[PDB]
Amino acid sequence: TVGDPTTDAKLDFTARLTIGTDYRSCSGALVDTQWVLTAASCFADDPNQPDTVAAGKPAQLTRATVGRADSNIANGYVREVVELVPHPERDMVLARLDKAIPDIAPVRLASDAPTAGTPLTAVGFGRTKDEWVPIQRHQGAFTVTSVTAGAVNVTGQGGDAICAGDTGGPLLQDKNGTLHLVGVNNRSMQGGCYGSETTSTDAIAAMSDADFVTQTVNRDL
Amino acid sequence: VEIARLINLGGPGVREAGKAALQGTAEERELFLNSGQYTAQQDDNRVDVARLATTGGPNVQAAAKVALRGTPEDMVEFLEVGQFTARNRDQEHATIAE
Amino acid sequence: TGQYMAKRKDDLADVHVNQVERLLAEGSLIAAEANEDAWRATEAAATAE
Amino acid sequence: PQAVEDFSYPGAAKIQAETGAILKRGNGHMLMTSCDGSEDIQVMSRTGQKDFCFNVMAKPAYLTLEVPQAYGIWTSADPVKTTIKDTDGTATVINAPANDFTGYGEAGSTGEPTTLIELRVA
Repeated sequence: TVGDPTTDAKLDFTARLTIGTDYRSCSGALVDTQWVLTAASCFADDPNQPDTVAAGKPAQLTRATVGRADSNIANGYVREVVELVPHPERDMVLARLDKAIPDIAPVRLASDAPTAGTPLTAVGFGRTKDEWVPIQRHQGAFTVTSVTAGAVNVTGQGGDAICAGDTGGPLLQDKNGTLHLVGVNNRSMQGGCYGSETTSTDAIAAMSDADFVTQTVNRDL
Repeated sequence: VEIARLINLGGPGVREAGKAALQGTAEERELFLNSGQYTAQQDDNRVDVARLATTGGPNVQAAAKVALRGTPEDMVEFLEVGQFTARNRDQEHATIAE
Repeated sequence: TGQYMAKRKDDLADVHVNQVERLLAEGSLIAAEANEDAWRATEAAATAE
Repeated sequence: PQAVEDFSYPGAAKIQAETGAILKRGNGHMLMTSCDGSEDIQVMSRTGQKDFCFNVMAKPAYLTLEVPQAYGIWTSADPVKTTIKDTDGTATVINAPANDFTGYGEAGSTGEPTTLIELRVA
């Protein structure tokens, strides 16, 4: 995700997670004060085969920081992940935190898919065109090329490809000030990234699933 | 023969480069003689300055430090002359202090 | 470029000189005190005698 | 490919071909750069392209890069802790003070042709 830095309280529902000490790292976003939605592949031994990502405790100690747009300051909340609830079909997992963050609102979920030509935005903590690891999170701009079986295909507009560390990051579509989650980034061509080169800016994201979240977050009402 | 001569007299850099040249082709030997031996000598010079910067006395240390961040020409002048002046200064300091 | 490299070597030389001059100054003061003390010791000896 | 951060130095494959140095894993806050008025931590060796510089983005930071036949390091505005290894497999740690120059084996006290194993920012 290559674009302007943003620290505004419009995208403060985002999160960054680290698995182990230096094993794996990726992005995510809040769906509740207790729940963070990310990709299942982040917890896989083989990132291209998120089939063995079973429900239960994380294999390695996993921590997440929420709302910390700028990594050089203490602003934001730090929580531990205690349980994972994988999606039964696609690369998506819900992470349960030990404690809630009642101060930061979650992002609303989309009722349906975006169609081709629709202007989508994305935010994450992944690599930039000139930095391996950023200080601040950045926001890019993407357009929908097509919609497929439970996923949405997007491309960067004027460059700005999804790169690395963006896995689990939200795809957003706003209307009249209201932001809805339309999908979660999984894979990308990673063009225009620090340390690598390719022409294509294409990427694929899992389609947002309101029922999956509802029956997990409220599973114990 | 000329390459062999350089190996016996030169430092680690010159020796390694010359050694490789002898066991190579005629063209490689010519390249070493034409430019490679000069490159190798510069590397030997740079290391010697770096060593003085850490093992010598106060004045030798400082003088080597200045030469080390300069040009190859500065490092050579230091090794040939400048380090001797610097020693003399370290000796003067010790003598006066005593 | 060259005048700057030359300047650095002069600056370094001056630092050395300044430190040696500092010690000599201290040496001069020490000797001066030793001479004053010797004089006082002599006067004390003269008084004792 | 999956957009997952594995902490493997980006472009390391190209650097091996270009500078001769190789890089492995780090916490992502150290980048390899050019040495032209932007110097921060500078490494000198007698192999590859002679030298190269790294830029510190944040502290603490580290990167387990490998540089054969290393002999000198420059520090700037920060202490640098450096791990080097001898030819017999034995490793040692050298404390380099800020804004100064220190050496390794070859240009150090032992004269050994040591290798740079780990570069760590305080």
